[PDB]
Amino acid sequence: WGYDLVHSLKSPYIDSSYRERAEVLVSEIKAMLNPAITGDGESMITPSAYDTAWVARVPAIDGSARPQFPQTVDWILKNQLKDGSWGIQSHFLLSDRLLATLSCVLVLLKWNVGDLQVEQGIEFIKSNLELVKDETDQDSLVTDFEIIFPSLLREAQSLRLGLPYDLPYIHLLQTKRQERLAKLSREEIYAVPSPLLYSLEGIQDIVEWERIMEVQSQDGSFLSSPASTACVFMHTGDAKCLEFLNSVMIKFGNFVPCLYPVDLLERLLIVDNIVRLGIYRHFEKEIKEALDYVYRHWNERGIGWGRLNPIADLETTALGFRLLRLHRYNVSPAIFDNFKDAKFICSTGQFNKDVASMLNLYRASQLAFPGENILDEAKSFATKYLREALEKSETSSAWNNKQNLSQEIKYALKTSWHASVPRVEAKRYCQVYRPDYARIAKCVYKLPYVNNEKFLELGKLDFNIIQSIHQEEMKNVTSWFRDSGLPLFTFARERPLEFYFLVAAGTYEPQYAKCRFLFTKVACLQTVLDDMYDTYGTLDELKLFTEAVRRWDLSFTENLPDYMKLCYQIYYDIVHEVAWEAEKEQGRELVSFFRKGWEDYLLGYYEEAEWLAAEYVPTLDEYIKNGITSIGQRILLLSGVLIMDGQLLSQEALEKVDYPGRRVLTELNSLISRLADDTKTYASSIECYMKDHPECTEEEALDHIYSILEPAVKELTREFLKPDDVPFACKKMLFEETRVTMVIFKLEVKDHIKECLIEPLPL
Ligand SMILES: [Cl-]
Repeated sequence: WGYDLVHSLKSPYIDSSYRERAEVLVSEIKAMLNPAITGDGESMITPSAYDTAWVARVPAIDGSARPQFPQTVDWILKNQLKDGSWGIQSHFLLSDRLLATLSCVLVLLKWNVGDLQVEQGIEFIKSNLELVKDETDQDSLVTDFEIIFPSLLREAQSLRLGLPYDLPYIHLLQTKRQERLAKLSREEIYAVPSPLLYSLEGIQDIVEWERIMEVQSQDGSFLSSPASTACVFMHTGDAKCLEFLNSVMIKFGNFVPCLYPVDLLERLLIVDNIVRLGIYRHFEKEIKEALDYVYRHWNERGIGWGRLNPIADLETTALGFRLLRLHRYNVSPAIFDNFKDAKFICSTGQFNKDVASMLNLYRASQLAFPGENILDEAKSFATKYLREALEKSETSSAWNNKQNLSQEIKYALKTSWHASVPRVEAKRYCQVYRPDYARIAKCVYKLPYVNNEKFLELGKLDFNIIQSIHQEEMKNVTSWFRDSGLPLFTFARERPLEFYFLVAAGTYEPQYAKCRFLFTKVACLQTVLDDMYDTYGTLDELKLFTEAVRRWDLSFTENLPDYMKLCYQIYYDIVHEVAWEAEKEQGRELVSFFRKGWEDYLLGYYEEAEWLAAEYVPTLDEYIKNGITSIGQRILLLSGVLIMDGQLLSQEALEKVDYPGRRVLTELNSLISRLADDTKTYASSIECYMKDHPECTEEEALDHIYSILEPAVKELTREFLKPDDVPFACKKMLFEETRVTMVIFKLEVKDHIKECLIEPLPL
């Protein structure tokens, strides 16, 4: 590192024009999202050729021999792909094409039209069916393919279409249909809404249409599926079914999607992606509007992808729980009881949906507050589920490989939400986010409001702008450092950038330059004080230094060794500079408060020094007591949090996050830092406990230190997210410093500096 490999950086994105471009992107994104969150253009989703064909089957309600929705037939006739299939051209999935194409072929035949589209579709189905040698070739399956396709193929067979009904793969599908059906409770279908309502068109022989209405959605759909609803309508003539088909046609014009609406899931996927790309600070108003709406529909029974689903959806529910809690809404994890039996279920529907559900459960579980056992249990289950998912052949299908599913899953399992570097996570996500991401349900589909070029464009640009601003700040940091006198203390390693990284990688916003700078000065001072108290420097010297600390008198340093006279002078300057800035920002007297903090820190350290000089091993209690004040995280954290531009902290408000002796944010951070440090390194908490408990072994002692950490981490999360009248930026600054610390204590300190501060994203 050093002055050199820093003043050599040429921050290209520092120019005001880049930030101005970012603001145009922000404004375009707001305009793009408006219909989805405040307008009526919600649920923007691509066509389903398959569902459109089912809707096209509905005969005119006036009894004439034509479709009730002739525009759907027109759509079908006009949207066949070059290869004779129907579907999304950008993404080829066999089961999707197969299903949609046969669906379209059969409806064209019904109305005796599109004779040429029909012979091209048949050719495609027959051609592609013969490329499948075994199962490992079938690729990822759209929802309920094994059930629907054989029965569609039986329909074709009665019409005597030139399809290869005898292929082994076909027989295997019937076998798989028979095995899913065997385990189906038929009586339950009519009483309790289930996932099979999404595909009634595939089990027409089984369903008693006269009893199926008790489980119809309030909007008249069957589990939000147009195909499935169309089918029920053709058997029952039920008016609410028709109203639902009408509302979807009115909305889309001449086609239908495979799910409607998707108002809850879509809103949550937009927020999720904005948050993960690191660009959330530009969209506070939109995120609130999105989540407020989700919250309105949040209920004890969970939520589906749409607000009128008669059953909850784990994917949407787990995603909603996490985002809502993350944004300080009051949500209870008892919500996850809805997905239990007797323990959890899942692993029932189509693969990608199941994996997505467990990924979201895994992530949601990490946001646990104290005493939320159900979340510890959810984590356990999701982990096992996902570990097992990697061992499955489906995970390596051509489709999932194209999207790097296994990578995503592995990354999720090795990634702790608490032990994460926020700037680094955003940078990585900018590298994984796909503007043209395709999802799977009854057919392949996209949500353009969630996955688009603009998100990524802003994601990359905003990241680079922020980073270049930090590069300039690092120039000031290293210039200050070298004229500060601190490099003269050769018994201590120079780490100015490592400390800058610690605050900047979480508290990155441009307005908090001063907070980052002062935090960095204080951490630089501290590393020298640390090495002085525990390594360099005798007890008698330290007793003198500690006395001068009590005596805030520069003139008193005459009694100190030379190296200490200088140390005191630099220390005294830094303390009062921080204090002056804090008084400036806060409008209150704070020099007394800071002096009190520094003396507790350094008196705590002298005590540790005495213990060492005496080969004294404290009890665990007195070690903890001493260690959380002696580690000096508290005075370091105050040196940043009290100088955040525009963030006002009265004494009362400050006491809610900083109060020695209480389990508030600064105390928990101190505690977590001390103990996470001992557990990484291993005069420690381990050895203290083993003195306290002569019979206990080492691994017992360690496990006990973890038994102290895990609850502390949960308390930290609650204190952070808790609604209160403390400026959230302050609370977030304390929390993020803890998270970056937790990353540090789980040669790569430098690798993180490179990724985060040095190298830009390619544009
Ligand atoms: Cl994709």
